[PDB]
Amino acid sequence: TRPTVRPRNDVAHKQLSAFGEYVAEILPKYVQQVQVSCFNELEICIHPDGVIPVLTFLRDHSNAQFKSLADLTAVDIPTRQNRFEIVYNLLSLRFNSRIRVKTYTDELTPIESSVPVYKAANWYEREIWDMFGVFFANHPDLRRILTDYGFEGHPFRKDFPLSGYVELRYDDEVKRVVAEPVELAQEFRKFDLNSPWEAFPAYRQPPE
Amino acid sequence: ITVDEKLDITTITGVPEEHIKTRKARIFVPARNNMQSGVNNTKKWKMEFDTRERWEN
Amino acid sequence: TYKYVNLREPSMDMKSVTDRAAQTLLWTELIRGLGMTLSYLFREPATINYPFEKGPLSPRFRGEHALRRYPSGEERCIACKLCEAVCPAQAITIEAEPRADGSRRTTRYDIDMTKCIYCGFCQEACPVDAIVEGPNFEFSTETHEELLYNKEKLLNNGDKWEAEIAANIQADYLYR
Amino acid sequence: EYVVAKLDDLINWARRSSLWPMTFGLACCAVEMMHMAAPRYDMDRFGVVFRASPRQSDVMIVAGTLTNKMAPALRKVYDQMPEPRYVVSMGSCANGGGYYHYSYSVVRGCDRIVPVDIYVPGCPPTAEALLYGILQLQKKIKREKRLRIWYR
Amino acid sequence: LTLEGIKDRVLYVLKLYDKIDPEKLSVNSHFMKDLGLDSLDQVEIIMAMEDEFGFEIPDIDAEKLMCPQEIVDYIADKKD
Amino acid sequence: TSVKPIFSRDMNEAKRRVRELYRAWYREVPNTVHLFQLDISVKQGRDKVREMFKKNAHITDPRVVDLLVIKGKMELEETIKVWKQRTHVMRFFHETEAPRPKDFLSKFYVGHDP
Amino acid sequence: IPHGKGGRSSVSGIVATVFGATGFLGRYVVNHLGRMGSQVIVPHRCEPYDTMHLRPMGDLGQIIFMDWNGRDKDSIRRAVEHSSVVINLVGREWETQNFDFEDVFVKIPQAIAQVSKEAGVEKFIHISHLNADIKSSSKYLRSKAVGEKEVRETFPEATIIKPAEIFGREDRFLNYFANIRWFGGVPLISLGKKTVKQPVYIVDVTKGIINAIKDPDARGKTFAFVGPSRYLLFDLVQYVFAVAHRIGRLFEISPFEPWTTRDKVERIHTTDKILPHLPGLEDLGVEATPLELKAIEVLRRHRTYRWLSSEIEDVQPAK
Ligand SMILES: NC(=O)c1ccc[n+]([C@@H]2O[C@H](COP(=O)([O-])OP(=O)(O)OC[C@H]3O[C@@H](n4cnc5c(N)ncnc54)[C@H](OP(=O)(O)O)[C@@H]3O)[C@@H](O)[C@H]2O)c1
Ligand code: SF4
Ligand code: SF4
Ligand code: SF4
Repeated sequence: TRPTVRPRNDVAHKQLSAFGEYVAEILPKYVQQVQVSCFNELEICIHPDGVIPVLTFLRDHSNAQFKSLADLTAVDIPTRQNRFEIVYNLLSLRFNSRIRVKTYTDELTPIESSVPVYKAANWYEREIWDMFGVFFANHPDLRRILTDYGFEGHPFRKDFPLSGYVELRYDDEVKRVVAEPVELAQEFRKFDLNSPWEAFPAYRQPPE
Repeated sequence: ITVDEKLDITTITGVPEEHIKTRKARIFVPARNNMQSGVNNTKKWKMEFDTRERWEN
Repeated sequence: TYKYVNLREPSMDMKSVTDRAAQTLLWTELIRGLGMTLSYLFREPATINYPFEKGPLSPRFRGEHALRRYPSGEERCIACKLCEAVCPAQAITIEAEPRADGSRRTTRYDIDMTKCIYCGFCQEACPVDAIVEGPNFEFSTETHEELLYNKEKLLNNGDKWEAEIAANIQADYLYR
Repeated sequence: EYVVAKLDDLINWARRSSLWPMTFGLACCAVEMMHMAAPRYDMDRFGVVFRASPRQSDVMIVAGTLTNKMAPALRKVYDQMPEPRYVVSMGSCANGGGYYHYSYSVVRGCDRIVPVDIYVPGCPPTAEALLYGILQLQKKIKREKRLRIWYR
Repeated sequence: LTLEGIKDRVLYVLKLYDKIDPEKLSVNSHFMKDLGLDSLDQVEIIMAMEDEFGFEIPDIDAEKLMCPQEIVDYIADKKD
Repeated sequence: TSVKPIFSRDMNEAKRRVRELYRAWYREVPNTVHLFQLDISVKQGRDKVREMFKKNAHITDPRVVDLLVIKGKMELEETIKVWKQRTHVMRFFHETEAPRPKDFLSKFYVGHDP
Repeated sequence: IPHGKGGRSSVSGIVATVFGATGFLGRYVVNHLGRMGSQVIVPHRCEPYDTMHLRPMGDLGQIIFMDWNGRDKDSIRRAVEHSSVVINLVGREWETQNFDFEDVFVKIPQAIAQVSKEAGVEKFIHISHLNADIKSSSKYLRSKAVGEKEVRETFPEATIIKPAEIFGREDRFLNYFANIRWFGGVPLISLGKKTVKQPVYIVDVTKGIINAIKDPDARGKTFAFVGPSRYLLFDLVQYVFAVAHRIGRLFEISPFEPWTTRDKVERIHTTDKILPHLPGLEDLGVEATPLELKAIEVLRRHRTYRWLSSEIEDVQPAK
């Protein structure tokens, strides 16, 4: 197995079992699930209530530093019945580790800004309001970044047909650059790649 | 805490345009392309809409 | 490990501080380089005198397209619909339909030359080894009605030089 | 009678022999424009001096990708240029948009916004098929301003 | 500062809009158990009596007016 | 449904709100109409504002009526300032676009199966 | 056969041809065929580069250019052979130092009323003017009403059109005024009597054609183009100074393209409102457009900001 297969390492997988055992111990009002990614990373499934609270515990302590906020992001899943998702991602400079914090939501239910905890979620929260539509309350500012001034669709979610709904073109009949509905010169062919037989037995979905 | 229970059937409005009421979506289990016997392309209930005209350019 | 830069202290003694007061007030620095390191113009210029001289390349270069044919010609392409299906940009467009004898070939083959992103993914998927990125940067015509190519633009553009192409692959094909 | 058609061996040789191109950096293609004004292939001093202000130019150049929010800007700039103006797009993204051609926030093609003249085709055109694309535009003035006054 | 100040200004305005009230300039008009319009429309009337004559109505006031009585009166005790 | 509302509570403070920013629009249409150096009849600018606010009329719910606002509260930032150049505005009033039939027999001679 | 929706990159089954279609009017029609889909073959006379400002008009592979002279009976026969409808806007103002101008409303509109009739065009069209009357006036205004007589002989189906004095954006009609910074405004001829004509706004005329372009059932039956209300005053020349607050040319400059101390001064005051019985507009409608509102746009001068314009006109009388 050795030559071409990535050699594993156990030690990293013993501790991040422990150190994550007990952050389901000392904040049970919030944390509803925790696990260990086979590559030695953690995922803490947290109710939407604690967001400002939990980080603040992760913000300072002598057993968990997690000062460096690296990557806020999102994922949007239909047939999850609460659409979107957040994923915070935080590096603790002293202890050399990554621990990610997953919090679900919907469009209508607001989520509360993390901005006083870290000042680097200032932009990453302005963006998401543009793309997916999640609305972060009590945010020192909320505006439009990455997108034009016209997009009323909030694209990256799964209902926006790739080409947006209005192509643009300039005409000299007056003196503006105006917007006419999208008319392509090629279909954007849809290929179909998904092959049968279920090559993965381990992930086998429940028998049903 | 402001829990404020109520019941209003969830709906959302304004983001798409006229394609709200014009169309009819469909929810169906894919049928297994029959040229091969692999049974794993089943098992997820997708949805896909009506088809409107494609013309020639 | 580490290093520490810009951590130093002035010496503070009258053997030194003249050396820093013979500098501010007499400009003993600042004429050191740009009184000199500028001139230093006496080196031979480096210019490729363009309309005539030209610069280096390598046998793996990418550029204008072609379709070869064997000895007495078969239009080497068999229309197996691959160089179409790995194409990131989706430039390629292919329509086969059985030729009279019954050997299959193409009808429409169109590489758009605006969309093509110059991968080197369509040189490397063709099993019968037809379609090949040429090494000539001949390009730049004045109308976008043009760069779209048909089949029977390509073949010529790939029979205009096959003395260029057929002698590169036989340098390069031993590596991959 | 014949003096006019001999006069256009002056004015139609003046406008082709000094060009003051604007450039638009936007995307990858800008760097393979720079190397046209770096000393290898030396753009200037072959008759075309490089960038000036918007007002003083002749041939604007579009590199890069044109999103929605950049269209209202271009259209405006193309106007202010003086008369003898042209538009030479380059790169696979001013021709119908590289890829991104199916995206939501990219205008498709930049011919749609302005009356473009000469084209060039590929992520970065190789800093060569640029100049080859101009020695098209210095040969695309064979036109005569005779035979508008002097026929009709 | 006269009750001929605030009854003159008010009563012509309500006529001046092109919409519903046809000389109901009687000072009582009670708005939609009375004459009737859309709630948003009643919220239009409030503004033009402020740019005119000077005023605000910042507050829940405009919700209770319901009649050129109260508006005159709420103006009456306001200015003088 | 149990989730915290955004600003409003039920329908009143909400429908005090939509009444409100109306005026910020209604009081400022025209200062722009001289500012962009765009020429239109200033009353058009007061028809569209009132053409839009009457549009979404059937809304049954808070947190929707607050959602739309958060959009509407924004625009007054850009427009009352200049972050648009004439051509993000005028796109509201569609000058160039040829009319749609919307009737029956005018369709049947042009276009398949809408 | 029409497909899909009329946005762009569509079909809608009509070809066309538009002769002329460089100067003010023709540019502004084709722009309405570079939208609903077409095949608009626009030829042009001498101008290689003056036709470019047009090209982002049809999508791709729609409009297509040719070259022609027009006194050669072939140049009109090589294009039109494939066509459906063909309109004609051709002709201009002042007599050329080359074209003697006499039959360029007679021979030219017939020279293209050559094989077009033969070759099987249909719904052929031509232009007239509201004021052209075969009685004696006006040296330019004449020869135009000859086409209504002389040319109508050929192609019994025309639906030849009769509009008024039009005001566009770049147009030269209402723009001869306000260019009149000069020893002073002197009306024509120093009289405030018969101004003004029916000033319809250029959109409605160019929306008339494409409304008759497949109408159906208007062929042979000519129409004339209503103005707005109603006739107008002298104030129109004051109105200019009310708001204004007081192709292929050359390299340097031309020799003569003047104000023409000739028909030009008397062509503008010829007025002659004419027969109502022509259908002529709402039937081909639905369009009519005013003046007071649409005359700020085309007029922008050295204030460029202030307007504050309250002043209007009755009709005025004879109304
Ligand atoms: N309906 C109205 O309100 C109105 C008002 C005034 C005049 N007209 C007449 O109706 C039409 C409107 O013309 P316009 O507004 O566009 O002004 P225009 O300046 O006359 O435009 C005509 C264009 O066609 C060209 N041209 C002139 N004679 C030509 C010929 N025999 N063959 C081909 N091209 C010729 C002209 O110069 P080039 O040859 O270089 O192209 C010009 O480019 C004209 O016929 C005009 O005389 C109509
Ligand atoms: S070259 Fe290879 S890929 Fe391109 S068509 Fe012929 S076979 Fe299919
Ligand atoms: S060249 Fe690059 S882009 Fe053009 S087809 Fe082959 S791979 Fe796709
Ligand atoms: S490829 Fe597309 S992106 Fe890369 S440079 Fe050429 S144009 Fe800019």
